[PDB]
Amino acid sequence: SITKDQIIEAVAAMSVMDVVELISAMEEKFGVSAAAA
Amino acid sequence: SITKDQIIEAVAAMSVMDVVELISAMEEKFGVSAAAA
Repeated sequence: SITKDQIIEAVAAMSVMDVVELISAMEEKFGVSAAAA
Repeated sequence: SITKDQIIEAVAAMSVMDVVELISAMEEKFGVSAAAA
């Protein structure tokens, strides 16, 4: 059960800070940081 | 091994579209909409 929603609840499982790091990683990885960074 | 990094490769494992829906999901859920943010 690896649904998109299932992932949502994952982000709502950790702290905001922990999510900042996650998103930050993707930002650099996928190099898609062009939206009010 | 539910590490942040492990999740990174997860977002790079799915299709762009699937990722679009995801991002869009959280966007609404967490309502993190700050004028194109």
